[PDB]
Amino acid sequence: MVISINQVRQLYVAKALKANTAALTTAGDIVPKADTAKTTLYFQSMSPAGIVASDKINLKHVLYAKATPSEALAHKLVRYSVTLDADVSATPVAGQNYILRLAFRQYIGLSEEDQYFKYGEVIARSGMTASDFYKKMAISLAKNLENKTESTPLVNIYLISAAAASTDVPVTSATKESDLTATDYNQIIIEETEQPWVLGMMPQAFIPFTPQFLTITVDGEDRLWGVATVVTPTKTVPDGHLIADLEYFCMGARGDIYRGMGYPNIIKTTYLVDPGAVYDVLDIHYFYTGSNESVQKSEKTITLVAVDDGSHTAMNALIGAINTASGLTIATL
Amino acid sequence: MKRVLNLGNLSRIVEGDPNEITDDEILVIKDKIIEGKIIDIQKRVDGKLVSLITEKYT
Repeated sequence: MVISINQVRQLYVAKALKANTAALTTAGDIVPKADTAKTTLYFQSMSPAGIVASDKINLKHVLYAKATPSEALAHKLVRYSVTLDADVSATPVAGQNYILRLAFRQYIGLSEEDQYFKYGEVIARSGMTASDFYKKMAISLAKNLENKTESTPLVNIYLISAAAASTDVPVTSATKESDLTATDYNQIIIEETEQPWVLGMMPQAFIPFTPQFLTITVDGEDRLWGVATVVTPTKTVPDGHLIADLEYFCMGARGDIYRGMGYPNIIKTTYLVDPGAVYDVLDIHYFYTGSNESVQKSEKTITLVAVDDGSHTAMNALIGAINTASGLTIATL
Repeated sequence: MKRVLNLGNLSRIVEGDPNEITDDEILVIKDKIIEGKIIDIQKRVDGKLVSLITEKYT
């Protein structure tokens, strides 16, 4: 997860807020320090290897300072709703191959020229009601998607009974028609997947898809048999991994930039972000100017991250202390 | 036993929209619920699209 920096970006984790530097005992403790006036701002950050302190911010040269509510970083899993097109026919027509084409973008590569396609097949029979078609279609999708010898997990198939309308029922390549017993299956849902993630190696990413349909011959003409709707999602990624990869990257601006390259001959760096939690982020921008001829600026970003208990309590405590010690008015969350 | 119509009049047995069926062509309406069965054979007479199968009751 390499990012772009305005001449630098630094990160410090706030696992606990203290009043003085004589109280920085644990390896996440932080405290904002500033003059009795308002001339410089810096933070005393307790590292796993002793106290440290951020760069010194000239408060005449603070450009912007703003926090985030920890929900602007969650990625909602793109959810779809497949259905028979009533216009063509509200039921399958016997003797027709109701194929479905799952077009995938951002497959192994990172561009969209990198595409991948996965199909489903359902040959309709006489008396094949709609629920049975969705059942057999979902199963064909699962089977063709998750063959035990298929590396990447691409999508999660689901089904919804018109009775519930909310509780989506899963469909795996291990699922059997015997397990799907209802008869009022209204539609087929398809959803994204949290691809595998590795700290510093494999960034948080997703494979976008769109269900594309194939033509069938209804009374006399070739027509698409379904409808691919983009319904509102219900599942998110909790932002834990973005911050972890952010710290991993932003602690090389403050230390070992090799992070394992010459393996036996490396430095071991500790990280205080728990990937599995959810964080609210504070970010400060500023710059440094020199004297007579050295007027050029050097803009900088000092970044903080706290833990979101759902009420933005810790980040609010930070902002309170920073504004009390700096005269700033960073808006609370 | 012999063929029912010259292939010229059989090549005009089509499968489509009832609104686009003129004369010099016969229409077949395939059945959906049933695979091979047919619903009706139709032939236009005076703008109306009438059936050639005689209605049969109990």
